Amino acid sequence: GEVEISALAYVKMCLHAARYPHAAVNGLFLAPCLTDCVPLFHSHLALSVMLEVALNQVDVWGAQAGLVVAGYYHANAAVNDQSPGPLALKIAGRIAEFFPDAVLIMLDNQKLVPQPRVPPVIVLENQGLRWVPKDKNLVMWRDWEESRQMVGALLEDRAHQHLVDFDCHLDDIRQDWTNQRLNTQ
Amino acid sequence: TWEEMRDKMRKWREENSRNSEQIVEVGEELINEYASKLGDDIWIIYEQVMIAALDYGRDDLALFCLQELRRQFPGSHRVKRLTGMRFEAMERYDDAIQLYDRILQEDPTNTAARKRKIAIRKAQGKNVEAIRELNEYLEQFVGDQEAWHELAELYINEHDYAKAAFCLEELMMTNPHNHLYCQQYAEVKYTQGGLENLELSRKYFAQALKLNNRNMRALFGLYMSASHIASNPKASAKTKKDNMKYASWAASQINRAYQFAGRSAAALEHH
Repeated sequence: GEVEISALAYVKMCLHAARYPHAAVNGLFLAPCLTDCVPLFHSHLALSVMLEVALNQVDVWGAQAGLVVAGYYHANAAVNDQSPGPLALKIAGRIAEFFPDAVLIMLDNQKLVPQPRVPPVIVLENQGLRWVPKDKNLVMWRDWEESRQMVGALLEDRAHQHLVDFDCHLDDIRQDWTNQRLNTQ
Repeated sequence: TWEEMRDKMRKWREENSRNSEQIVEVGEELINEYASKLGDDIWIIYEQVMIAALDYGRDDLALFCLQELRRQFPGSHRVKRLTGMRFEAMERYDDAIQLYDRILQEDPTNTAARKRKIAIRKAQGKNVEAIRELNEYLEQFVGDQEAWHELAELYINEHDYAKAAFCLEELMMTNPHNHLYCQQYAEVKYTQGGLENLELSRKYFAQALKLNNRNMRALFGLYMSASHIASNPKASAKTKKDNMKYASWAASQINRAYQFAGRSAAALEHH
């Protein structure tokens, strides 16, 4: 069915990919409507042990905030490639085990700094063990125009260098991977 | 010569600034209105402006600085570096590979150039070629530890965990007291999976932790490896009971890490 991507989720995802340009990055979307976003890793994404730890932390953090893990985003390092590799499909498929309607979002991290006219994203849905792109009419945006401009202005203010993902948190566990300085509001 | 401008360019170079906007703004003003006065600093400033122009999207200015530098220092390694940077910024990846290839023909162990070729191959989606090229290099320069680490990471990206584990064994054998290589070796063996790999992973996570008691990745890995071992039916009751002990030891160490972290973070927010 339809999925509404919130401003906060889209911005933090873009800020993640922009803090680590030219790297693959991934993350999770949460929903009670994709309302929030947990940036995951920017290196060695295909190793499973810290991903396992991250999935559990966000699950119980979500469960206490009345949220469920509802999606996964992934930006490929290859610049012409917006198609999900086996890692993206594996993780997204596992997430759909606990949430059948989960979405897999491929992010074009090449179309970020000049924010394009149309969202630089492909949204895929689970269709019996295969992931297939959603009809574009089924993907809705809470003020797409406003989400465009805030990413531009916040990147201009180097705000992405204050963005914390789980990799950063592992380096120093005092760092907040919920990014509670969501001063974008 | 406006001293305010020439000295600002000095401290920006010395402090490795990232303010490409201001560096282009002052530097371009210096090239066009005060070149007669810059004296000895002219060529560094030309190079400084070119780099910042590339990142700020002033390719007209970058090309001018590049052409002038090429004229003053023909054949130089540093102009080649700038030429390669420009090709990369324009996504002229093939031209970039050609440039980095003849640097490495003059210096097979050049680390910067090899590192640039690897980034380009990832941008190109040619990780497989990158793996073949790193292998050819390591057959002739087996002592290059950083190149072994680059290859390890390439194999992980390609999900070839046994080959990555092999590369990390070279790094552990040459750096037996480096906690990071033990920790990454353990993550790779954990990902390969199975009880035997999981027992191995627990042990190297324990070695990384003993090598550096503050490696959070090692602590979590020890907990996660030990907990899976303790729930695996194949394991002995001796191995299971021993790993249940490892896991709630790890769990309480994890429990304590977050409290010390959380108390430290509140002394930080209270200035």
